[PDB]
Amino acid sequence: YAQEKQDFVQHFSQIVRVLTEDEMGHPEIGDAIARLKEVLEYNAIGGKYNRGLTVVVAFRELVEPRKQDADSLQRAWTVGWCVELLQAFFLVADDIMDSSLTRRGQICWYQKPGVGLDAINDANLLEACIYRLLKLYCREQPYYLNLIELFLQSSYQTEIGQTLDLLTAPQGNVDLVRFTEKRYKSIVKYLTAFYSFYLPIAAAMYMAGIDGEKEHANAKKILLEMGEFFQIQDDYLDLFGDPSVTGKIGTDIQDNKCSWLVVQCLQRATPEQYQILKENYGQKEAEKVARVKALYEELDLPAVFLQYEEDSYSHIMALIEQYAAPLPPAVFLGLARKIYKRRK
Amino acid sequence: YAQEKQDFVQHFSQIVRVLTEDEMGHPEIGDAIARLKEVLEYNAIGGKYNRGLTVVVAFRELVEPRKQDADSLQRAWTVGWCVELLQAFFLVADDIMDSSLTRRGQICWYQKPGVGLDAINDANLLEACIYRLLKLYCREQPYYLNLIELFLQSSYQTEIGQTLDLLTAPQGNVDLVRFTEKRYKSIVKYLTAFYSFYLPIAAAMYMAGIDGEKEHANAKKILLEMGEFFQIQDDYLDLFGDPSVTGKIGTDIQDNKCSWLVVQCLQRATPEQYQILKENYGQKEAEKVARVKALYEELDLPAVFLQYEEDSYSHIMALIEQYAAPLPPAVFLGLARKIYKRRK
Ligand SMILES: O=P(O)(O)C(O)(Cc1cccnc1)P(=O)(O)O
Ligand SMILES: O=P(O)(O)C(O)(Cc1cccnc1)P(=O)(O)O
Ligand SMILES: C=C(C)CCOP(=O)(O)OP(=O)(O)O
Ligand SMILES: C=C(C)CCOP(=O)(O)OP(=O)(O)O
Ligand SMILES: [Mg+2]
Ligand SMILES: [Mg+2]
Ligand SMILES: [Mg+2]
Ligand SMILES: [Mg+2]
Ligand SMILES: [Mg+2]
Ligand SMILES: [Mg+2]
Repeated sequence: YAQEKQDFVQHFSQIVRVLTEDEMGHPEIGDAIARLKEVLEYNAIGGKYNRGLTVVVAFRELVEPRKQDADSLQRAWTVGWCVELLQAFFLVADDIMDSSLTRRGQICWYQKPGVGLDAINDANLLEACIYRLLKLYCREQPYYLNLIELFLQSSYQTEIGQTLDLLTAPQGNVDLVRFTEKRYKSIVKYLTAFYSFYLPIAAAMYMAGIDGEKEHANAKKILLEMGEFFQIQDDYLDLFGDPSVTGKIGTDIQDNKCSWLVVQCLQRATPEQYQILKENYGQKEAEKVARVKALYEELDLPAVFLQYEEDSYSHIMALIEQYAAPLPPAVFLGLARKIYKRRK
Repeated sequence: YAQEKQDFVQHFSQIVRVLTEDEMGHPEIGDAIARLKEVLEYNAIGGKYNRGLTVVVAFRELVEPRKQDADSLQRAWTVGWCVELLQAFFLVADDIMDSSLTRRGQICWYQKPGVGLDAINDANLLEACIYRLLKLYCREQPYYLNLIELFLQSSYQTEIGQTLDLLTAPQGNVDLVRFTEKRYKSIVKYLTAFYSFYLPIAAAMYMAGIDGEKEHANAKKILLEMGEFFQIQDDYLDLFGDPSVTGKIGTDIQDNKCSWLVVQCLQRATPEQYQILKENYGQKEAEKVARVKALYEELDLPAVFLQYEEDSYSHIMALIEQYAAPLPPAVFLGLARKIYKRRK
């Protein structure tokens, strides 16, 4: 797996080179292009590259090796990097809105001295780079428009998910009544499940020439369920994770977020425990945040998570057995293995 | 002209209706859709609608009236509203980054209590709505991909212009040496000239089936020059404009912006006057901002602007005479008339 990763990261230098080549033809925007490189180098590198690697691995498993030529394989890891750019755009913006401190083992881009809210445009430039690369490498391809629409839809989906997340998590207002299982499943479906799990497999499918409605609908049933689990896992790691491993500091309690943990807490809270949560949740005070963590540990939520993860993996495996065909089960199995029991 | 405007604004209620119809099929995202309507109602309404109206007026002048059917005309004002959505996205984001107080006669969306930096996602949703409308009304059209790429390119262009603007205007740092005419022309070309003047005429050209490289290149020569003047006019109105008319408070001096006014000031400043500008520019202090305004008025920059506007209009008119053909000169003349001597 570490060999798959290294080949993918080795292509980033050319991705930057092609995206910052504009300085030759237009020396006037030289500084802007130099800032884009700085934004690319900081915000697209450091992660696990699960989405980008999924595009590359799913492409090799869906396309016949006699068809996988040098150009065809370059297009596959360029689209992989396009998904990594979509990730970069989403995270730079989300770290501002969530008032987060760290990302991928370093300070958040907006928290850097000399950046600040300029990071909003930087996030937008990262998004702009997807369509630049799609045009430079896939314009003459039959799946060109299908990939453009798939990335556009992925953006709208996450942004609607982001609207739901932000409306359920108001700063200064107690929203315990909206923290339900039905609300949670609606948020994470749009917010994470589509771009993190459906988008990479669907992009590799369109590139393989699998554009069928039924085929895409079947992959979606598995992948949207995989995405729900991945977000539940991220919600657990925000509180019970190790920041040296995760590369980020948790803010869900301070930010009044509709975390899977608070949904589970409210399902098992006594009237007394509900007031402890009402009085201490969604506030900046360290002592208040510590009080909520103590209640989660008291309701044995880390073990509730361990049981969920076991039942969830068995459900996703049952979904692979039901809907994988005619695609190789390894397509969905490889991604499932890379996220199950994850600590990063 | 006021009759052209009223018909265009009357179509906004249907634009909202089609974009917020998702609540029927998906009641789970109801609140998110309700927030999108609130974002659309606040941020896409209030302006002069020059870009949206340009798409509609240029379409009727380029397409034969026997071909202008009910569906064909609906597609024209939908693409007009798509340009107004691109404007909304840019302004919501720019008002955060510029730390502006008002927009279109009301408080900035991000300055609204309960909104704040959530406005970043709201800006992104406005951008998402362009491609939603392009898909719902122009997917079966021969110019579909051409319009998608034209809006994508318009975004990258403005965002690169925005990178240049923000890098030349650092908070806390004296950047008088970079405030040159060559730097100014580079910023506003990418930042404003492409999306505000080229994008509306080019979209109406593609819809009329005029996709020729030479035809688009010729319109670009006129329109990019028109855009340079429009930004110069906006830079003048930031200081010498009336906020009841403009609907916005100026921040260029406080924000250390490479304004056309500071470029002209530095070209006419004595060594003594240069130090007055160096000591008082780019700071929040009201007295410091007032000192810079006094120097501009002392160098007679409002009259320097009046002479520029006269020479600029004659240059753009000469460009219409050179490059309008085979397009009707009214296409470029109508837009020129709507921005020349502007106070809004
Ligand atoms: O990495 P983070 O900040 O923990 C997160 O997962 C980031 C994110 C951004 C956009 C879409 N989905 C997740 P969040 O939702 O704020 O918990
Ligand atoms: O409306 P504003 O804020 O005066 C402006 O024109 C807004 C704007 C946003 C995006 C592109 N071009 C202009 P700016 O450049 O900040 O002076
Ligand atoms: C969808 C959510 C959970 C955001 C972060 O995802 P990752 O955990 O995949 O972050 P990176 O690997 O890209 O750094
Ligand atoms: C390109 C710049 C100068 C931003 C504002 O343009 P407008 O003056 O056209 O603003 P609205 O009419 O859309 O409100
Ligand atoms: Mg976050
Ligand atoms: Mg978030
Ligand atoms: Mg999280
Ligand atoms: Mg501004
Ligand atoms: Mg600005
Ligand atoms: Mg201005």
